[PDB]
Amino acid sequence: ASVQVTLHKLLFPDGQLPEQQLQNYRGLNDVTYQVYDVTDPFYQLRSEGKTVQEAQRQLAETGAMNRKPIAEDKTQTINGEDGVVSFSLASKDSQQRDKAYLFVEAEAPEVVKEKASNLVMILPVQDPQGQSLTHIHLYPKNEENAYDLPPLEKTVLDKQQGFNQGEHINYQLTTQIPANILGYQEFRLSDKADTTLTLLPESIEVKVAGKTVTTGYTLTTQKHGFTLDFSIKDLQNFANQTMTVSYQMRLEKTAEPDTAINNEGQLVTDKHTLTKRAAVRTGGKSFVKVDSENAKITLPEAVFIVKNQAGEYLNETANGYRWQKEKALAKKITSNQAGEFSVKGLKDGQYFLEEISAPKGYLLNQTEIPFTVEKNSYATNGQRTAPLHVINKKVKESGFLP
Ligand code: NA
Ligand code: NA
Ligand code: NA
Ligand code: NA
Repeated sequence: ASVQVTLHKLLFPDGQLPEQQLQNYRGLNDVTYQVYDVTDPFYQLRSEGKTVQEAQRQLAETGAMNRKPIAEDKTQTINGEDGVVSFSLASKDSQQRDKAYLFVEAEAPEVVKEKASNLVMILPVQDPQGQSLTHIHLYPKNEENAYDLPPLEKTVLDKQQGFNQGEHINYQLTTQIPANILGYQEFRLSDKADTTLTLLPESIEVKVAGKTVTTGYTLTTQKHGFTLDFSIKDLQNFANQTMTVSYQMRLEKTAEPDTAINNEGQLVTDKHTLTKRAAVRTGGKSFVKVDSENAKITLPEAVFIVKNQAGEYLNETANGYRWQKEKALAKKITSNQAGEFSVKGLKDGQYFLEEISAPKGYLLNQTEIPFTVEKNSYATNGQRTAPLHVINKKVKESGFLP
């Protein structure tokens, strides 16, 4: 003749166990309980004059010492209830005496700060009306460690020189999967960027500890951002580990130099929304074509191409700029009616103008003209930075000889 004893292990947040004083607990798996038969010491104490309660409290303290447990099992999910473990136990002994059992929480997950007290059960267990129960339900209560809300970092890789229009910019969102992640009901990472950044959808990789995360999320992408929705149950595998989301965005040709181009990362849980900003920039340089004798004389129709230190030529593609070796594919910049022209959408560096076509009445000089792109070489908060003078030498004493 047996009793079934079911333990429903509960976990409460730090400082929130009911003794410490709604819907703020969860079942906890992987808690090992041992059961000890304490029938003998129970009846000894009773014969010695101790009350039932007195003996039970003593047994709770000393009953496991020098006694091998008669059963051992772990809590697990049973019928969609987490933290369950059940034991089938004899009601009576050889002498026909109602038995007594001690339940000890032997080992428990890292999240537990304080284990449940030992439970001593003296059979028969009765309802308030004195009817013996065959199925007995206990609710041992664990206290959880204090844990922070998960952090967020948005990071742009190698961003100190800015970026060329067209360049594939590498980003990372980093967070820490908390130890108490099973306590959460929602975990979402998202990126949203200015319209001057276009997301490369196939670039999105989720890694934990350097290994790719295969499943456990949904992904939704737009032109300028995305959303990762994570299964809470599947995050448990990554508890206490760093998760890194890698992706790329292309900087578009609409990207103005010396403007903050913004993105915003977001971590959304049921508890809080955390937001992190990052920014990238591109660079430019303004020029004015002038006469070598009178700088107030500005010259239209001067035509230039742009070279880098390797001698490669700036080419314009559909989606940005590229450094290539064919001079025929070089983008052509032409001085306008006020002699003005600019180069926009370059990362910091040393570049050169090469004149390919001179204004009417001026000498062609093909000598490379050095210029520097750096923060604020184009503008400062909307205000344009003064143009570099490019001097042209007039055809010398023209109209004197045929
Ligand atoms: Na937490
Ligand atoms: Na990347
Ligand atoms: Na997309
Ligand atoms: Na400028």
